[PDB]
Amino acid sequence: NNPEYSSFFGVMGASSAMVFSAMGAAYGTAKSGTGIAAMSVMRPELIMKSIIPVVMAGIIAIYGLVVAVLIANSLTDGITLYRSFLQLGAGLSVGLSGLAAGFAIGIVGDAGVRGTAQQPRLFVGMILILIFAEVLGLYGLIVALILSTK
Amino acid sequence: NNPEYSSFFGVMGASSAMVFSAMGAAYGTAKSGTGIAAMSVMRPELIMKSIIPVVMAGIIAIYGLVVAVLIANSLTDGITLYRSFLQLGAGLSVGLSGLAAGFAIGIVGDAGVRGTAQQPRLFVGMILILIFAEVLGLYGLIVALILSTK
Amino acid sequence: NNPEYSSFFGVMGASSAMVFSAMGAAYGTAKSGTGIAAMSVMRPELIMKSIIPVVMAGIIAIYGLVVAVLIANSLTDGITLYRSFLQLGAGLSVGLSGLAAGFAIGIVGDAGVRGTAQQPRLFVGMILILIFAEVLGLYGLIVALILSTK
Amino acid sequence: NNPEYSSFFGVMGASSAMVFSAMGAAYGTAKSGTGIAAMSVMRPELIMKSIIPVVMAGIIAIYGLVVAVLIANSLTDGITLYRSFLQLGAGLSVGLSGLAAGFAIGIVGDAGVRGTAQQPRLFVGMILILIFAEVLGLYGLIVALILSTK
Amino acid sequence: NNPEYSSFFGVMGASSAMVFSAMGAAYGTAKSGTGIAAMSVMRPELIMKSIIPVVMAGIIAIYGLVVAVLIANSLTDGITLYRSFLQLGAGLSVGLSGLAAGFAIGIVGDAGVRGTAQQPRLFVGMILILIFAEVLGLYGLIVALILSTK
Amino acid sequence: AAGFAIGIVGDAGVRGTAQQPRLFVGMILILIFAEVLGLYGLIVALILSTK
Amino acid sequence: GFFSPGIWMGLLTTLFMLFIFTYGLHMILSLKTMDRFDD
Amino acid sequence: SFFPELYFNVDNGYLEGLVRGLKAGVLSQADYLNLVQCETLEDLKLHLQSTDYGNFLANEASPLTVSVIDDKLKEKMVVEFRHMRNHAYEPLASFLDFITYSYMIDNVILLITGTLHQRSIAELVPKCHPLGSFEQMEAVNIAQTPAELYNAILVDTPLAAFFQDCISEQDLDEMNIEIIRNTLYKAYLESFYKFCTLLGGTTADAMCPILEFEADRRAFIITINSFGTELSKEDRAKLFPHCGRLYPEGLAQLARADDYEQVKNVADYYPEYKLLFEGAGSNPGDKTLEDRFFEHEVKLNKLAFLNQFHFGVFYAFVKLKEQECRNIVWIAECIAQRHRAKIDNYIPIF
Amino acid sequence: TGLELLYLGIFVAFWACMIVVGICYTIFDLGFRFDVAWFLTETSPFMWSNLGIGLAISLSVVGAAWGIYITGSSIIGGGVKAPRIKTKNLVSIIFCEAVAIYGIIMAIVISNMAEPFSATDPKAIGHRNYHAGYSMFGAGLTVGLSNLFCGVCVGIVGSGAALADAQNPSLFVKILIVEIFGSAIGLFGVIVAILQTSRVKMG
Ligand SMILES: CCCCCCCCCCCCCCCCCC(=O)OC[C@H](COP(=O)([O-])OCC[N+](C)(C)C)OC(=O)CCCCCCCCCCCCCCCCC
Ligand SMILES: CCCCCCCCCCCCCCCCCC(=O)OC[C@H](COP(=O)([O-])OCC[N+](C)(C)C)OC(=O)CCCCCCCCCCCCCCCCC
Ligand SMILES: CCCCCCCCCCCCCCCCCC(=O)OC[C@H](COP(=O)([O-])OCC[N+](C)(C)C)OC(=O)CCCCCCCCCCCCCCCCC
Ligand SMILES: CCCCCCCCCCCCCCCCCC(=O)OC[C@H](COP(=O)([O-])OCC[N+](C)(C)C)OC(=O)CCCCCCCCCCCCCCCCC
Ligand SMILES: CCCCCCCCCCCCCCCCCCCC(=O)O[C@H](COC(=O)CCCCCCCCCCCCCC)COP(=O)(O)OCCN
Ligand SMILES: CCCCCCCCCCCCCCCCCCCC(=O)O[C@H](COC(=O)CCCCCCCCCCCCCC)COP(=O)(O)OCCN
Ligand SMILES: CCCCCCCCCCCCCCCCCCCC(=O)O[C@H](COC(=O)CCCCCCCCCCCCCC)COP(=O)(O)OCCN
Ligand SMILES: CC(C)CCC[C@@H](C)[C@H]1CC[C@H]2[C@@H]3CC=C4C[C@@H](O)CC[C@]4(C)[C@H]3CC[C@]12C
Ligand SMILES: CC(C)CCC[C@@H](C)[C@H]1CC[C@H]2[C@@H]3CC=C4C[C@@H](O)CC[C@]4(C)[C@H]3CC[C@]12C
Ligand SMILES: CC(C)CCC[C@@H](C)[C@H]1CC[C@H]2[C@@H]3CC=C4C[C@@H](O)CC[C@]4(C)[C@H]3CC[C@]12C
Ligand SMILES: CC(C)CCC[C@@H](C)[C@H]1CC[C@H]2[C@@H]3CC=C4C[C@@H](O)CC[C@]4(C)[C@H]3CC[C@]12C
Ligand SMILES: CC(C)CCC[C@@H](C)[C@H]1CC[C@H]2[C@@H]3CC=C4C[C@@H](O)CC[C@]4(C)[C@H]3CC[C@]12C
Ligand SMILES: CC(C)CCC[C@@H](C)[C@H]1CC[C@H]2[C@@H]3CC=C4C[C@@H](O)CC[C@]4(C)[C@H]3CC[C@]12C
Ligand SMILES: CC(C)CCC[C@@H](C)[C@H]1CC[C@H]2[C@@H]3CC=C4C[C@@H](O)CC[C@]4(C)[C@H]3CC[C@]12C
Ligand SMILES: CC(C)CCC[C@@H](C)[C@H]1CC[C@H]2[C@@H]3CC=C4C[C@@H](O)CC[C@]4(C)[C@H]3CC[C@]12C
Ligand SMILES: CC(C)CCC[C@@H](C)[C@H]1CC[C@H]2[C@@H]3CC=C4C[C@@H](O)CC[C@]4(C)[C@H]3CC[C@]12C
Repeated sequence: NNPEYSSFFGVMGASSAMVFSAMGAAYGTAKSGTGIAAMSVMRPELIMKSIIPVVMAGIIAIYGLVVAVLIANSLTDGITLYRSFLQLGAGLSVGLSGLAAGFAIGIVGDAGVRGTAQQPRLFVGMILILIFAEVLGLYGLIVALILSTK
Repeated sequence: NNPEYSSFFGVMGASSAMVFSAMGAAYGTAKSGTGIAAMSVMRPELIMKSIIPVVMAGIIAIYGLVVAVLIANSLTDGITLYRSFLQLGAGLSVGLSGLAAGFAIGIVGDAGVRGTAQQPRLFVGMILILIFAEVLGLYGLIVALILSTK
Repeated sequence: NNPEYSSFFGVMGASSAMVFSAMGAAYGTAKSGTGIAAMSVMRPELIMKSIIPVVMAGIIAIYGLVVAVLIANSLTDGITLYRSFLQLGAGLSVGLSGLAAGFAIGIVGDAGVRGTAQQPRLFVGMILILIFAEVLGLYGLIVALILSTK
Repeated sequence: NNPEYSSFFGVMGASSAMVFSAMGAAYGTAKSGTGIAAMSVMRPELIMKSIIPVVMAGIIAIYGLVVAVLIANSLTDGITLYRSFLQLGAGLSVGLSGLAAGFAIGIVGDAGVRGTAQQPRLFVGMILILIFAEVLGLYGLIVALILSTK
Repeated sequence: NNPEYSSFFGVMGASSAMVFSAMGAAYGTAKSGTGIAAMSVMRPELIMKSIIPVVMAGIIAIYGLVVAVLIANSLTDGITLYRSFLQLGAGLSVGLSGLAAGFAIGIVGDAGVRGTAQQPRLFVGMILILIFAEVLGLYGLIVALILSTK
Repeated sequence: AAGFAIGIVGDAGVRGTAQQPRLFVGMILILIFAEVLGLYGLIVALILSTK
Repeated sequence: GFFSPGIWMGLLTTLFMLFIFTYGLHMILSLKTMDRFDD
Repeated sequence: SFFPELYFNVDNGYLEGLVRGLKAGVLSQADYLNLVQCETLEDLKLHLQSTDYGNFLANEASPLTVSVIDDKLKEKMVVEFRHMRNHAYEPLASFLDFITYSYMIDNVILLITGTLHQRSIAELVPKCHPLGSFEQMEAVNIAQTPAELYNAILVDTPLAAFFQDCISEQDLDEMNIEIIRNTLYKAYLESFYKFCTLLGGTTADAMCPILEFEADRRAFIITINSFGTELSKEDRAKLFPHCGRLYPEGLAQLARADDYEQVKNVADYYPEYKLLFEGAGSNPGDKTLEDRFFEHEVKLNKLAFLNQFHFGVFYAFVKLKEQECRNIVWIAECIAQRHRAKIDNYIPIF
Repeated sequence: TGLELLYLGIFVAFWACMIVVGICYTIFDLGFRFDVAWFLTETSPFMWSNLGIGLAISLSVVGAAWGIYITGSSIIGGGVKAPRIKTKNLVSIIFCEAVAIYGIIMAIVISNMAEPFSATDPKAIGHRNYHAGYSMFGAGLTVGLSNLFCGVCVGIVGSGAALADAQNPSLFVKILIVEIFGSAIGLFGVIVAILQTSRVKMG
């Protein structure tokens, strides 16, 4: 009855939600780790306090995993092509929004840890900027849920 | 009656609305965070007063989220090809308008915060220029809402 | 009653699962090896302690191999297009998530070993960041298993 | 009977195995050799020890050759589309995994040889990292054999 | 009987055998002339001896011309696809082989003209390398003569 | 291709002949070798077109 | 159709030749002339 | 990776081989010992004739002098470098020009110093370093006008880019020549590091360490020498190149530094420099900080020869031959002054 | 980076076009038009076979020339101060040219398997001829690309060996082992091409 190519777009949604979120979280983690290593030479005591960027980057991958698992569970043999489009759109939204959020978190956290190596008062501002760069992935997750659950 | 692929462009509209808006907001947040990290070393007491560009980028992302959720709530299985194209156009409009607005916000916020670290009077000018960049995403949202509700 | 090109997507899933995971593991191992070599001239005693990033990249490659063999054993002559697409999605998910995790592990391991030559305390922070980077690939593996064992 | 074009994909599988594993082995040998030759003017007695990464790259070439021979012996003008796809996937897996392992072995071996010129203790660490990079090509061979024999 | 387009591949093979050989010989002539001009300002007596690489580039061009003339004299109205593609293969062989041989001759001659300017003994070594570089294009011509007369 | 060769060779030769007057004949010979490439192109073009 | 068998064969042949010509043109455009001459 | 292996030798392979051959002619430890064992400058020349140097000093007058030997070594290196530059292409040409900017900086400093003191620029020319010769005629026959000279530098000199650090030509008479020189050198080193990074590949990998160490040593020595002077900390911090590994808070701690103990504490955070500062006893009879930094610089320039497909070989060779010429001049000085006790202070190479 | 910008733009545009074209064909139910069977089948086996022979020879020669210039530049540069390089390190050039010799040998072996059909209908052309064209193309790709990579690798290693010999005579004898290992790859490619075209028969 339904087209046989709908499961392809469904799995594309799942794999995108996972892959792009993983790429964003990986970029965030890599940039934040580079910054942490650079800053810890002179200010070792802040090595742990300067790990918030990495946790906030992993939260993006957790968003992507949530959407990917939702899509993978919703997958079945006879999903209408419209449902497959819904799942693909949810996956793309979560994945690419998380990728952008990972870019922002990586840059913000790198700059913030480097600055906090010199100015302790910048930590709260860095945390707020990281929250503002994380709500982007949160919005992507919200849209992905709204599309998938429909 | 309606083609079975009509909802593809609607889901793409929702996904674009969220993704490109998130990309613009993420670029704005990253640039503004780099500027704040650079300035805070010499002028730390201006971090809270300087967080504004990140808030503007967040507002752009909120525009994108509004349009994406509207499209995802107006997306139905029997979606006419005309309405699917309307929703795709609304999504692209808001997404790319927010992307441009986020680029403007990032550049202007970085430059303005760096300058305000040296010239206090530049703060009000920075706010004016940021509002002028924000109204671009506002216009994108206007057009996207018009197209979606049409 | 199924296309004879159906197995193409599943075979590409297995091939991608191995290939992209291997590319990410190769990037991680190569970058971490360059870092270890650079830092070993001055601080030889830290080579074995600092070989951790290579181990983590190898674990990423093992994730890829696990999913690849799972797909290869799930393959069949009359594999429905649905199962073939599921295996393609799982393969892309694991391969590219492992690729992102391998990039993150490469950058973080390079920076971590180079810094730990200078800052001994940074070792544990580097281990935490590497754990997050590995967790990205673990998420990819989880999604790939969910997709490939439906 | 089977399609007239079925053997195309098995042919390309054997070719891809050989070509990409050859690319990886060639890069590994070239990088390691340009490292060894440059180093040996400084530490002439390390040439025979440092030849090892070249041998690992040759082993990558060997894996590619093995899988290519398997495919080229199991490939007939009337092989099912399924078997042709399996051989294409096995070829891609072995070839690209060997490519990644060859790149990793070249980078790691060159860096480690240069460091060993400066730090004799690093030889064992270099061998460990080279084994870890070689195990990637070994994984690729395992998956390729599973696919080609299946 | 035969397709009206069958002669296209043979015509293009002749055109390629001419054009790519001409490009390779032009590169050889240009690089060798650059080397000779750089050298001559100090050693005017070596211009005639050092004009050899230009002559070998001309020989590459001559091989290209020979194969192009053969194919162009073999083209006929009823040229079958078999002959047409044989001539296409011969043209590709000659053209690309002459291209690469001309590149090698140009580079080696530009190096060796300057080298012989400094060290007179290097002239014979430069000639020895150049003859190999030229017989590469000769091998191309040999394969072309095999093919276009298969 | 012959134009590329003639440009490179002639520019280098005319700039180096200001230094060494004896490079004029070498430049002329190299330019002849570059021009015969265009002449070979012309020969093949004639053989084809007037076929 | 958008393509026919003859168009496909011609396009692939012209694509290989375009790759070869692009490689050659790249290596030619990479040619550089000396900016100085020995005293 | 950039894969320079594929295309480096297309343009720069012959020069790579040539410069490596030239480097193979730098005196080894055995040759340095042989030269050290001499008794007179004539015997120094005699022993040196067996090395790659050959008969570079046979023509000159029998009563050899340290000045004559030094000028001949300088002339030989200038000739070799000029030959390489003349045979180099665009990217390597720019690399070698960047190498020469270092001496062009000192030459322009000499020109402005003489002009502000109303001395003929043509008469200042002979004292300039050959590798930084101002062949341009816009900066000649200036009529002893600093404004005209500044315009000439801006219009017809590669230092126009670095002279935008200043604000006007009045800066020439306002700021001290040492501050002008070091600001110019900071700008030049930053631009050189940027160019090497843009080149990327093995060039960046093998060259950025050398420029980074240059920046760090410049920071350390400027701090250690500006302690007793009127050079304020704010104006001193402007002279630290930002290429070094001290850029985050390291240069800041140095700027706040007010004593050699504080400079050493700053250097402690970086082990590579920690060892140099620990070995720099600085008391009579043992290696000084400058000597330790010379040893490290020579080590880095030697490690630059373990990479293959990179331009850093040429900078390393130029610096190593500069060090070798300095070593030979020092040995000649020890021979002439009969101070054989310190004759081992030369930094060996290879 | 103008030319690389042009190549990157062409690549990105082509693959974006391919992505959207595939999405369109799948979604609009026009997949039956994307007849890869018809492509591979109507496309004449002669095209594949002769492209394969041409690649086998041309790419082998390309790698041989690449390596020869890579190593000859270094040989001649080093020999300005130590001319013994020219006499000793010609072995690297010899290997780089043995690559092209393998190329021509495999071109001959592949070309020996060609033969006309006298048919145009795919059912008449048959599995034997279609697979013959495909396998000759694949063998040409294998030999040509393996030879290209082996020649480039041997050239890089030989430039390194020549530079190292310019400074110490007793190093080339030990560094030639890397050249031998790099050479083995061309032999592997030749063996695989021969295996591929072992049971190949056009006619
Ligand atoms: C910029 C660099 C220079 C260019 C280099 C790259 C060139 C790429 C080569 C392009 C040729 C692609 C094949 C064309 C045929 C397939 C078309 C297709 O699928 O549609 C017809 C197919 C099949 O059509 P059909 O079979 O129903 O039509 C009847 C059959 N004919 C026409 C032959 C009689 O599907 C459709 O009908 C879709 C209709 C809409 C068209 C959608 C085309 C996709 C591309 C549109 C957007 C452009 C993408 C680029 C974005 C911007 C740049 C990044
Ligand atoms: C030395 C190499 C130089 C570099 C490479 C450049 C070579 C360019 C050669 C010309 C293009 C050929 C393309 C493939 C078609 C070959 C012909 C063929 O087999 O067709 C027979 C076919 C036979 O038809 P058929 O039987 O296959 O079709 C089926 C039946 N019908 C047609 C009824 C449906 O007919 C044609 O002529 C096909 C049309 C092909 C048109 C291709 C467009 C080419 C555009 C030229 C490039 C752009 C020019 C402008 C440049 C601007 C300035 C830079
Ligand atoms: C950000 C980029 C901007 C977005 C647009 C990108 C350019 C795409 C437009 C290319 C020009 C083609 C216009 C239509 C031409 C007429 C085709 C035709 O006759 O259609 C018949 C085709 C095929 O025939 P059919 O399906 O109508 O007929 C029925 C066929 N059966 C029975 C088999 C089912 O279908 C249509 O009617 C298509 C109508 C809409 C086509 C619009 C273009 C498709 C591509 C849109 C973009 C895809 C990406 C979206 C997400 C992007 C987010 C960044
Ligand atoms: C950039 C790197 C490369 C990857 C992207 C591009 C890959 C493909 C490029 C080549 C050209 C397009 C190929 C497909 C052509 C259409 C084939 C066709 O219609 O048959 C389909 C076939 C058959 O279609 P059918 O209509 O016969 O359906 C079967 C019906 N029965 C069983 C009754 C016969 O089935 C599929 O749907 C196969 C899936 C592949 C087609 C879709 C291509 C996807 C292109 C990439 C976009 C992915 C979407 C998600 C984006 C995010 C990704 C992470
Ligand atoms: C100006 C310069 C000179 C001119 C330019 C020459 C060089 C450029 C040409 C290169 C090719 C570019 C275009 C590629 C198109 C890809 C496929 C398009 C999809 C499509 O609609 O094709 C269908 C057929 O394709 C199929 O059956 C699918 C076959 C796809 C094979 C693609 C292989 C080559 C390109 C990609 C790989 C490149 C690497 C080299 C191999 C059409 O169907 P229809 O309606 O016509 O069908 C009729 C009977 N069903
Ligand atoms: C990025 C935005 C989106 C773009 C999408 C559109 C598609 C891409 C088109 C290019 C878009 C960017 C603009 C680039 C312009 C061309 C490249 C730079 C200029 C140029 O070509 O000139 C020089 C080469 O000479 C020449 O002019 C020779 C070029 C002509 C050769 C034509 C043969 C190639 C045919 C294509 C098929 C081959 C495919 C291969 C994959 C290169 O200058 P430089 O870099 O040395 O100096 C630095 C500055 N130019
Ligand atoms: C996330 C990224 C995207 C990943 C998804 C994969 C994308 C792959 C791109 C290729 C296109 C998608 C593959 C599926 C579509 C295949 C074409 C189906 C259309 C169709 O009905 O064609 C049949 C023939 O196809 C056939 O029998 C063809 C079988 C082979 C199809 C696969 C070949 C793709 C090219 C692989 C090249 C690999 C190169 C490796 C170096 C009909 O034929 P019929 O027998 O019913 O005829 C009846 C005539 N009366
Ligand atoms: C460390 C932090 C990020 C962990 C928090 C993860 C949160 C955001 C995740 C974990 C599990 C998720 C839930 C899992 C399943 C569903 C059911 C679905 O129909 C609506 C969304 C909903 C209710 C998800 C909302 C988001 C969720 C609660
Ligand atoms: C790292 C941790 C703390 C973050 C949260 C991850 C876990 C708890 C998330 C990721 C995927 C999620 C699942 C996604 C989809 C479904 C199907 C739905 O019908 C019920 C909830 C359920 C089963 C979710 C439960 C929570 C879940 C398992
Ligand atoms: C409260 C803020 C911080 C948002 C965090 C929670 C977000 C990510 C999630 C958690 C549970 C989600 C809701 C769960 C179920 C549904 C029903 C569905 O038919 C439409 C979407 C809707 C209404 C979801 C919207 C998004 C949602 C509210
Ligand atoms: C801080 C951020 C999350 C703000 C998000 C924007 C809010 C205000 C927007 C986004 C989507 C919007 C909803 C979209 C659709 C509907 C359904 C309609 O029948 C009543 C209003 C309601 C329920 C809207 C209320 C406002 C809304 C929730
Ligand atoms: C933040 C604000 C200023 C931006 C959005 C502008 C407001 C005023 C615009 C955007 C889209 C508009 C809607 C678009 C379409 C329709 C349908 C029409 O039959 C009645 C008016 C109505 C419902 C419009 C009301 C005004 C509207 C909501
Ligand atoms: C140390 C060696 C074994 C390699 C390391 C990876 C090993 C542990 C991996 C590679 C492939 C994996 C197997 C792949 C497929 C299956 C089928 C599944 O239904 C049960 C698990 C099982 C049997 C896996 C067990 C773990 C496994 C054997
Ligand atoms: C922290 C630990 C548990 C994570 C590492 C182990 C992961 C990879 C394992 C542990 C339990 C596993 C799940 C257990 C059972 C199933 C049911 C099956 O139908 C789909 C896969 C799924 C849903 C598995 C996915 C992978 C999984 C989550
Ligand atoms: C390890 C590499 C270098 C190869 C050297 C060992 C060779 C002889 C071994 C290793 C793996 C082996 C293959 C592993 C799997 C199978 C499937 C089995 O049902 C038949 C034999 C076959 C096809 C084996 C053939 C021989 C083989 C290729
Ligand atoms: C031999 C050395 C290199 C150790 C590495 C193991 C590799 C080369 C080989 C040796 C034995 C092989 C296995 C032997 C038997 C089979 C069964 C067959 O149905 C699928 C392949 C499979 C599962 C092989 C996979 C690859 C394998 C594990």
